[PDB]
Amino acid sequence: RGMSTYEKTILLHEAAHAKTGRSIRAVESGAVSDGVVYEAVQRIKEIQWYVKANVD
Amino acid sequence: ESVTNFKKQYPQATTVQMDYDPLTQELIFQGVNAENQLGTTRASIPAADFR
Amino acid sequence: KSAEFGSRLQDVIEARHVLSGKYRSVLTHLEDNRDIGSLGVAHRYVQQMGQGTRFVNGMEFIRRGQAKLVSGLIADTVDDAIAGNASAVTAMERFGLNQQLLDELRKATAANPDMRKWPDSVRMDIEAVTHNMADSIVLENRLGEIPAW
Repeated sequence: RGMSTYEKTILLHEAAHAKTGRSIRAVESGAVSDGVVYEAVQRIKEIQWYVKANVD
Repeated sequence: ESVTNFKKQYPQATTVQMDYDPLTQELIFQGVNAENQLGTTRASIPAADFR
Repeated sequence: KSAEFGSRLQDVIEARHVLSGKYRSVLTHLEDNRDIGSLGVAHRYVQQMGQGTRFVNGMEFIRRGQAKLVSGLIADTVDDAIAGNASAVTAMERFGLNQQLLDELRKATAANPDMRKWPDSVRMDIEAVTHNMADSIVLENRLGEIPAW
């Protein structure tokens, strides 16, 4: 309650880093082959590779 | 609901098999063929929402 | 039979470019970082075959057979790209090559064709490029299919 409206939106913006908890699980064999997330990680890694040649 | 969705996604599947994965608390569906052979279709559902 | 390709297929079967020398990093990474569950064929037969030890004991043999073939294929298709085959270069770059690495690789290979190992200047880049490729093929090829690229 003792926070301005602007700050408490940055609080959610930084909480959007939840990916790290999920990027790790797809590097370790925690999310073995579960769809959706397993495919999203692969097609983010593909884009990561692409930018090097053309432009962890 | 889960069975209807699974059959809607994969019309070619004739039979369905169910299995439980204790390590991640997960329920798994998979299509099966004769001669105890298994297909390529698969699905996953957490136990919390089922309960 | 063709003299244009038979020699290279023989080398890929015999694993002569993979067991020692430049490219053994790929075989080391694949050998002791994956399990029988990665074959795909393991799932398709766990119930016809008697689900016992004779299944798991046998599947390791097939793992260690397949890893060498995959590594040999990668090793062949990298040297082909360095040779000049444009169609291979435009597929190599899918995993991160760029003119800077390729120019230096071509320069290095010309000075000394023996190359028991890569130079320290460019080791850590081409090494990572190959490892990215090795992972992708295992995922798309599970069913026994030819990926589009």
